[PDB]
Amino acid sequence: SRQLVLVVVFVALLLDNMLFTVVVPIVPTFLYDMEFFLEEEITRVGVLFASKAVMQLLVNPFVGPLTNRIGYHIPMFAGFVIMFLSTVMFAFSGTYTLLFVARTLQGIGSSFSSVAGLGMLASVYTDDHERGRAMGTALGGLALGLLVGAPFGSVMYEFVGKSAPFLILAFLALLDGALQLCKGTPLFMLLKDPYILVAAGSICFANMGVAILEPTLPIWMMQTMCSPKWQLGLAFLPASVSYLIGTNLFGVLANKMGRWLCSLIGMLVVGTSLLCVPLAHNIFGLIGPNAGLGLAIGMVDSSMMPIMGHLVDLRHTSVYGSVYAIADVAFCMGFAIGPSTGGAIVKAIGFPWLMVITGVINIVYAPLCYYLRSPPA
Amino acid sequence: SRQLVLVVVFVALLLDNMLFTVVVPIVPTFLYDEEITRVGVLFASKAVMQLLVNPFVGPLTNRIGYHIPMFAGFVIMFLSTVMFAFSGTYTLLFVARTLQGIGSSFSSVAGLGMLASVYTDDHERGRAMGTALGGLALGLLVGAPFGSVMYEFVGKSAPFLILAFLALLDGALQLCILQPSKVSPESAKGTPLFMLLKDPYILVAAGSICFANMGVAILEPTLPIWMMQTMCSPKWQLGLAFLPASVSYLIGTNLFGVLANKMGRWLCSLIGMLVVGTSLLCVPLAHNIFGLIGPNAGLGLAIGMVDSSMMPIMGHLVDLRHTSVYGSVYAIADVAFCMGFAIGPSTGGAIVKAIGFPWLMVITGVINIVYAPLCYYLRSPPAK
Ligand SMILES: COC(=O)[C@H]1[C@H]2C[C@@H]3c4[nH]c5cc(OC)ccc5c4CCN3C[C@H]2C[C@@H](OC(=O)c2cc(OC)c(OC)c(OC)c2)[C@@H]1OC
Ligand SMILES: NCCc1c[nH]c2ccc(O)cc12
Repeated sequence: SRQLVLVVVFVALLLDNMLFTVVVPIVPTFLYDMEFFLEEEITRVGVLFASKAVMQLLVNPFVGPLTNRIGYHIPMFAGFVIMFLSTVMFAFSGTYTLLFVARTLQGIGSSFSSVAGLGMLASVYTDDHERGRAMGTALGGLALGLLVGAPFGSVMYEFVGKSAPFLILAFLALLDGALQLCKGTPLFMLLKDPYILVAAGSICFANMGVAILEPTLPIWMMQTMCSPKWQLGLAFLPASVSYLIGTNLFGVLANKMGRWLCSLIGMLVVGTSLLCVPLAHNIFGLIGPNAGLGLAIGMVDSSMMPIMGHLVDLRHTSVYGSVYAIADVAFCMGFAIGPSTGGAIVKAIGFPWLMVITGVINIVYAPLCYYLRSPPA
Repeated sequence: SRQLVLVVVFVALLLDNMLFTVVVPIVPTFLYDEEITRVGVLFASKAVMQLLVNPFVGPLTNRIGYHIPMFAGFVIMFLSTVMFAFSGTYTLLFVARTLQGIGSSFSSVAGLGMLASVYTDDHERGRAMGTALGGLALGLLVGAPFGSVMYEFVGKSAPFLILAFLALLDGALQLCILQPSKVSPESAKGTPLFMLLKDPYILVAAGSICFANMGVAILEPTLPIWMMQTMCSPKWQLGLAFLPASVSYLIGTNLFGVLANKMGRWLCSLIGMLVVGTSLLCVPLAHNIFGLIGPNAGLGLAIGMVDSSMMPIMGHLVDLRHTSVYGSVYAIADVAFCMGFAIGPSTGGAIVKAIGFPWLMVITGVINIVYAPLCYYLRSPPAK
């Protein structure tokens, strides 16, 4: 039924973001467990975190003709196979080499599942009005999975073991497939104008703060904070709660006070939050700056997503998910460059210099948002 | 007696800054009985001369104390206001403005130095400067309408005669409290100024003050011309358009002088520079007078934040690194103030005719924004 595809797409996006967030506080702690010095391993940790983003990067365009040739269900189903294999590989992983392959399959399955499920949702709903509601429900499921995943893996590692949240995620995925078992202006012309490129760089630089924080904040915590091993994923809860509050709030506020002002203020608070992050000497210090950073990224997304839609609509022709490809290129850009470059930058210089560099980059990029106010064509 | 030094500087900056803004709506209307440029050179005569006397005023405070410079500032302000009251031509009004400049330089350097010296606790010192800047904000707030209504009703010399009487009362108060009759040299030999320009920290703080006050100082000469060119506003609203900046500057300087210590000086300066840059960014987007109360109030709050944060941070730096002599650093701060006040009004029309007002606002705002993260350098400067 029409509701069935909605529930399977909701579950798929939920589990995908859950895997993304659950991999975060397990890898550094798993690395700590075996060697029983992370400055030498941090660069490969960053590469292992960016592998999914880079593989997704090379795999986005190929799904396009593949969707047309063989429909939408089969790419949706194969996404299941890849993420189920990635989940079982994550739980049984004992070697770094296996984990890199699992991250690569995670990227493949995430790209396949996202594109195929969004296309299937577009195909099923042809009423021209409920499509937006269905997309909103799917994105709400994405945000909810983002909120839930980190407390899942962090709490359920030292309490009921290491293979627990991956096995439970695989079981929930198996419930997903049982439910599912029963245009123009290409993106490489839409990157041809300075306005859309500035907006994409805006979203990429806004998300690069959390992208660079994810590989390095847990290792920073075990090196100075001495926090308990169950608290690492809990230490990112402000970045999700404040993100949800900010994204809901600024959306009504955004149009009254201008989208460009929202984006500029969001980048300013992103830079300030990243600067204020490396001074905390205990976990309660991180709640302020991390909550501010989450609210900032929520403001930036809620201001720049409609401005990207307006920019695509006013000059070019957009589709149901034409804005999807541009933003995801920024997200994969950040999650491939920030994690990869971050290991080298923390090996060469300290983590505080990394945070200062990212904050300064956001601050200097902040004045460029004037370019988007009333653009012409 | 530690509190009685704050009330003196509270009234010294009140009267001297009163004559700065009262003369603004009284000189070009009086002279009327290329011409705009000669009028604008009147205003910047204080700003140019005060910049040069400042390097000779700062080190002078070391060798004679702080009382005599403030007494001389009282005398010079008395002479400047009296000469303003009677002079009725350009060459007679230029010397009066330069005299007001020299008096303002004396009063500002001596007052900020004596507040820094008598207030030793850093959090406690962060409050005297805030209230003194509040008195300054109230002075520039009441200066313009005072001169306007006095010139409309009671005459031209009367707003300057009353200022002379208040200056006489200020001199009596100074002779009662401070006793400026002897030259007292500071026991500690203060550091030379040109070593202090080799400190990155002092240069960054002075640059922050200079860029914020350049942002405020560029706006005042250039805003009313753009107003008449674009919105076609009646003349009576011109001075009222800048009132929220003064009001917000007073409120912000009091409030953030209270909390700059709890919230953090570097974060206060950074947020203030960011908000002043953003406010100048949205200033040339106003399509009527009602759109300017917001950004102007934000600009005033930003400048009050940056001023209350960086005003005691200079004393903090000079105590953490250099010797405990405060004349030179606050002389540099007043130099930054006067440099911003000097580049603005003489070159405002030239820059507007060259590139345009919105591009000037964009340039100043982007300069403030990119200079903002350099204030993170002031988080914890190492000691000697
Ligand atoms: C991880 O997986 C993601 O990459 C998602 C998130 C990335 C990032 C993040 N990661 C964290 C990990 C944490 O634990 C350590 C803690 C906090 C965070 C935060 C806080 C900040 N944050 C944002 C998250 C949001 C998701 O993006 C969308 O919701 C979205 C919205 C849209 O418009 C409504 C779109 O347009 C239709 C769209 O498609 C282009 C996507 C985004 O991509 C799917
Ligand atoms: N130093 C405070 C700058 C300033 C704030 N408000 C003002 C009003 C008028 C003026 O000439 C200057 C100002």
